[PDB]
Amino acid sequence: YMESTVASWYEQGILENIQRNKLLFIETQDGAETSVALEKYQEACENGRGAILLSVARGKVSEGIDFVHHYGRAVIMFGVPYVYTQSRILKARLEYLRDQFQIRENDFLTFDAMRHAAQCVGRAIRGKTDYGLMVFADKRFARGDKRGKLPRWIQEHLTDANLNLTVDEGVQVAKYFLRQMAQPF
Amino acid sequence: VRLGMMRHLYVVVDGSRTMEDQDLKPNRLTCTLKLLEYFVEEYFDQNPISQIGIIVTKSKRAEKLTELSGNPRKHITSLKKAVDMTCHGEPSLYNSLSIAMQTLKHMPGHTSREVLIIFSSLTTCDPSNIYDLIKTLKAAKIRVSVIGLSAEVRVCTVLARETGGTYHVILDESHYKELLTHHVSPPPASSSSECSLIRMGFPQHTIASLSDQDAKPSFSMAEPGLTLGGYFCPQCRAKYCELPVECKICGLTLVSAPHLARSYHHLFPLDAFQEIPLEEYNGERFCYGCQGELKDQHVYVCAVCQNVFCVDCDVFVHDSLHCCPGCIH
Amino acid sequence: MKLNVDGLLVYFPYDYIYPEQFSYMRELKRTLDAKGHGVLEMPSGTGKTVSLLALIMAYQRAYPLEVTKLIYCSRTVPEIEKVIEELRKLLNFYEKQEGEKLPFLGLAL
Amino acid sequence: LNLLVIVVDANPIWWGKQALKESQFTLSKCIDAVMVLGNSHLFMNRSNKLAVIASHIQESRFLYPGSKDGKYELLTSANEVIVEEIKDLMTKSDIKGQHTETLLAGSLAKALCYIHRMNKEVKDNQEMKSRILVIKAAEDSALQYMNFMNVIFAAQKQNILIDACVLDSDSGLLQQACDITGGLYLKVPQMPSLLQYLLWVFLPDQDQRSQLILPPPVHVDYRAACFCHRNLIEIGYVCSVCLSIFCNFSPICTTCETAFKIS
Amino acid sequence: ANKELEEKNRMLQEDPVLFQLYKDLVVSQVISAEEFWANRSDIIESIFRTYPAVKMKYAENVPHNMTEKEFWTRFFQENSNAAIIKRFNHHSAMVLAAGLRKIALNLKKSDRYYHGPTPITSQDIINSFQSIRQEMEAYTPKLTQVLSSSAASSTITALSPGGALMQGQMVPNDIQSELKHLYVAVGELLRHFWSCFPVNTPFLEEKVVKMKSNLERFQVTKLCPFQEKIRRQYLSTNLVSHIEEMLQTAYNKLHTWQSRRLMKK
Ligand SMILES: [Zn+2]
Ligand SMILES: [Zn+2]
Ligand SMILES: [Zn+2]
Ligand SMILES: [Zn+2]
Ligand SMILES: [Zn+2]
Repeated sequence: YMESTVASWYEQGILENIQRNKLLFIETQDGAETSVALEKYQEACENGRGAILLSVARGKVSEGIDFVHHYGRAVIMFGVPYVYTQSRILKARLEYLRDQFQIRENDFLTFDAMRHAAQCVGRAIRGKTDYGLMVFADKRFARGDKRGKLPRWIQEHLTDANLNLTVDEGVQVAKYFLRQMAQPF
Repeated sequence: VRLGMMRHLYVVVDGSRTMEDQDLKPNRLTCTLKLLEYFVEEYFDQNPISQIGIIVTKSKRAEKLTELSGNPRKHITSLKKAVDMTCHGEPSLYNSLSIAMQTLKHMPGHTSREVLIIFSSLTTCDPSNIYDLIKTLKAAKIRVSVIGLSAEVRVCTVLARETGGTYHVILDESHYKELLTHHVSPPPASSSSECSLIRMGFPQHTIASLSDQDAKPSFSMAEPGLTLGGYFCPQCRAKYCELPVECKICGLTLVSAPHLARSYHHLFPLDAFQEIPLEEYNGERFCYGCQGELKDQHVYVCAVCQNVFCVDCDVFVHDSLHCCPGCIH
Repeated sequence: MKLNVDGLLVYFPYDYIYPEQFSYMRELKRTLDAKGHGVLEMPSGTGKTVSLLALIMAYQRAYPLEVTKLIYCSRTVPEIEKVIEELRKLLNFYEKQEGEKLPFLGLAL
Repeated sequence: LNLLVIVVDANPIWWGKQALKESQFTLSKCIDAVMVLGNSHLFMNRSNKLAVIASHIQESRFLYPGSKDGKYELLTSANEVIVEEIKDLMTKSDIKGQHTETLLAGSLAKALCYIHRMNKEVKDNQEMKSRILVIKAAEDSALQYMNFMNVIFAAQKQNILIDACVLDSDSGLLQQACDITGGLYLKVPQMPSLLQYLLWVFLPDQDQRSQLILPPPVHVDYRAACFCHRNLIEIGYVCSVCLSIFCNFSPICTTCETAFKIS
Repeated sequence: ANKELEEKNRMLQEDPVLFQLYKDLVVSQVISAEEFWANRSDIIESIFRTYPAVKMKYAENVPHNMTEKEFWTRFFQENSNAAIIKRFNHHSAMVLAAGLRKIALNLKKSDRYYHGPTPITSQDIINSFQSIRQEMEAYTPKLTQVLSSSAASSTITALSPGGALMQGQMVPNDIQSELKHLYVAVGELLRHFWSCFPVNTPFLEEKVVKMKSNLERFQVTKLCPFQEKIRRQYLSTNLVSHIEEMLQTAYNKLHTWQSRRLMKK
């Protein structure tokens, strides 16, 4: 899905403009490329070029890496993280939980996403009170079921006013919020 | 707290594309230039001995819009000209900072070199890594205090604190006026800062000796017509139209007594007057500062003269007059 | 920064603790007092470890027989390394407060 | 409109010396001339408003915040208020031999803020062009230089014209003051005929001052002197802290105590 | 390499003032010109630095029996899906790689400021204080006492152009240009002469240039009065004497310091 979106953007002029605004980095299955790309990514954050690291939620990079101040400032989530519904391994794991412990397939399936999504979006708040905004580019997160299964600390900050901001509307609040955090305590 | 009275400050303005965005009520570039013009004149009006020089960076290249000079009008003219600038390209801190470094490298040690980068587009495409340039700046003791716009850029954060400067982000247009005006005042001298005596020259206004006898005709020194009378130099002996201006030959600063006296009040900051809203046995209806009835429950008083001042009086006194009227007696 | 926790008095290296930490420590002590397995969540990636580590150390001193030792597991060796730094800092703070070495051992496999 | 402020320098030590000398000119006439100038000023237009300030060795007190003789009611209040107030200040005054020099810097200080107070309250629709018609009458004090210079700069930024009218003496500081802000400087030598000057030189306002012939400005000697001697010096060696004009190169300037490093 | 010749050619006609003054020092054969200087597309360019492969191809594929337009065409030209991601990482990495080249103050005397550089019995106060107190028991004498016509008339006459307190030529235009050019010439050569004059520079190598520069003052000043003579013998009006003071004052500093140097020795 990442490649398809990347290719689609590449055909249009959207991808090129993003390259102009900021450097762009992408993740691959091979670990060797991932380490080099991330190693370069850190340098870009230090410098003023910036970087946009595309990655996969299940990627070992997402779990292994930790984002701190001036690293992964704004975590962007493109789509609710769901595993493919064809891998037969999950079925025995999934359907069994329905038979034993009485968990609905959708409940665990959605729980498999919010936990996975929360894992890959809770890094920006590592420590030392370093500001950061977590934007989830999917209307599914706006559903009450997703919001409830979201961790309490993130959810309580979230409000209905900004729950379903438009792309233009979401950008404007992001700009304003960063201003407030820029000034000292 | 030691203060560096003389300072060569560069207001690096970025001609980046992001300046096109009209986040402020007028165009972002125009608002800075319009307000920066206020800063330029005010800066000279609060530090005559100092001089300023503007660098404009765009399309990954830095061009000196106006070299160091002591004439506020000359710099002001450049600002208005830049209002029509195309404003297309991408800035380069290394290019901009390097240009400032080259001209400021040869500046005298006693004067406090400073740079105020008005950063607009968060990106910084530079030919060389900027962290290396930081090492040079600290050795060159050039203070760089960025004022970011709509972004808390990381690289400039270390730039300000490592180099000694301060980092800020514009909360709004009203807050923007506050920030630049703050930088107008000379910054305190830190441990790295060193002070040294500087040669100074005081000219006297001169005119025709007696009925244009043994006159001293001359045109100017930086379409000037003949001048019957004007300022001169102890050493250049070259006519100067306006002061204060650096010698074009001696290299020794020319400046009259009043200009120096304009900077004395910095050495003598006015202690803030306690605000006591209640009357506090102040039976004088008329404000001593302005001889006007106190229409608000606010009063200010010194620790020496113990006088009474209304809101306008105290606000004015600390802001511009920089001295207590009654407490002078 | 000695904290007079409801269960006992607990030391702490950093100067201040947010209200969540108070809620964290008291809830953790309740599970320890009940001597029953449980689960809890803390937002901060860092800060919980020192609060989690500090409370266990204080509980060990009060009831050494209750708890033989602490087995604190982390996902990855690069990550677990950051934990021992937190523990190492805490011991020096506690050692300075006590002023002498105590029979306490901490190691990572 | 225009808000005039007349800073009359009524120094009893100097003015009283005239009374002892029994000279033709007296403080009473000086107040009357200034009174007339204020009355004539407000005469110019209804929107115009004025004020007055007196100077004494101790302090400065404002002299200004029916038709019995068939007079204009408003100016009548001005005539009565100033006459009553000026006599009270002169009649009652403590004696301090230590301090006798006339105070002017503080007197101006009250004016500058006063104009600022008026400038705030007045409606933004009408623009106010303030002015200060300083009328010195005695020699200035050396110790007042620093304070007096600051107020003059404050006037420049605030756009107020200091129209000095020194008489019987040329105070180099005051003539230096007026030049910075562009105010006129007239040294009347005929004290009895002082009033003819004001209605012709000072009375016309900045709006019409340019389109009018007035006495040329006097050359200003912007002298500089070392703190050693107070003598004219053309080359000064200031430091980066004191910003003080000194005589000759020294290992360390006394007013700084800085650890200057030779080179 | 003849770098100096290239620089002169670049500024030979680009800047008139710089070459106009430099030639003038040689128009009259004052001194050698050696001391003069001694003392004082984007897309291809981005690709040039962006892709080392293109740089290697360009060197190997330098135009030979081909056209630049064709070279432009060659630029743009699951297996392909992964190529774009790899190219962006490499292209982005290359772009990043290209950009990474291998005191509280205290004082003891504050009263000094209060009386800055500006320069400068007991019963008399009592006599004046009481005498003035009795002055204004009478007030509002304005009717006649404030002014008199006889005194008033004199004041107006004084305000006349011939009166007291009221004291009261652009004929040459083409001469203006000539004078401006001469003044600039003085500044260029004075600048270097005064560049190290104020500093003592008690060093053998530092002092030599001053001696050479000091001698150059005689040479440059040797020709200056000759041009003055031409201008002087026109109308003998509007004397130009300001230029002389600079030369004599420069001479006075030269001779006075020369005597001081001898005195120090
Ligand atoms: Zn000079
Ligand atoms: Zn007041
Ligand atoms: Zn006071
Ligand atoms: Zn001296
Ligand atoms: Zn000093």
